[PDB]
Amino acid sequence: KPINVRVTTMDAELEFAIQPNTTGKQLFDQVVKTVGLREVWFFGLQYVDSKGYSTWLKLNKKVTQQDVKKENPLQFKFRAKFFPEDVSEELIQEITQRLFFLQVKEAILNDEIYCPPETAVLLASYAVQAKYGDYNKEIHKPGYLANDRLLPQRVLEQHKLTKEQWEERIQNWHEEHRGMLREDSMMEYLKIAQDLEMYGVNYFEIKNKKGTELWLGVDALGLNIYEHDDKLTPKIGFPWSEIRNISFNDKKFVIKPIDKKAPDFVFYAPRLRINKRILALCMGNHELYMRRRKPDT
Repeated sequence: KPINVRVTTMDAELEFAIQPNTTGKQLFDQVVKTVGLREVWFFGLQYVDSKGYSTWLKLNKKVTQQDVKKENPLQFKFRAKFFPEDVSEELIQEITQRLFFLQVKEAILNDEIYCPPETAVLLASYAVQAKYGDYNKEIHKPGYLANDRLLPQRVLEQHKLTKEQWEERIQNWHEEHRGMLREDSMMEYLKIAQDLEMYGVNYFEIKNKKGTELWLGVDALGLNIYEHDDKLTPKIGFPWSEIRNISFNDKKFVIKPIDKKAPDFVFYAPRLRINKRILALCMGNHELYMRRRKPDT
């Protein structure tokens, strides 16, 4: 018999059934269509497996041989897996823009992406403009932002100001966005976010030969090694151009610099589930990177 399935996006829930022989690629294409998004390369379908780990559905396989968590409606989350190099050039459909806007903003708030106080209020202003529209003394009564998650905790737990002092600071900016179309605001937000050091990078905790704890970062432009204490500034950088190739064997992964004379860089991932996760993301970003430069060739 059929299989129930629930798939959510940053703002749209989709429930429907599907035959036991359907593939992820089919499921993905299903959602893609029901929502109307064309720029698909950035997205993927995420699901918790039986043992609780968050996993990306392999499109090249039966959504039933993936060991997703067994529940009445199988649960999936449609999210952006990769990030453009520039949301201006790359994000065209107002739907893709809104989807990316919600994901990133959610990441800012959950302190998943570090963000300074000033920049965070500015980001918040664009968020209210996109939500509430233009400021209106008559409609937007003093405290209209009473129940809105605007700044990431760190910011608030940096007790310089009080709750109401932040709201004002935000309202101050809100007023300076008159006539800003709801779509423009979200794009403004992203133009700012996309420039945060932590923006769009995936971190994996790893170690070198000397058992020193480090941070591996993977993003649009390549890989970065971070000191375990600071995930904002890299300790070593490895742009795509800078690399010869990257070999994965077990929990170990090696970056071979193209500098010929240069030495190999060996790192170890804590678990296998992790090393595989990296390779996937490395390939993915590298692929989109190349597809931006050397067209459908």
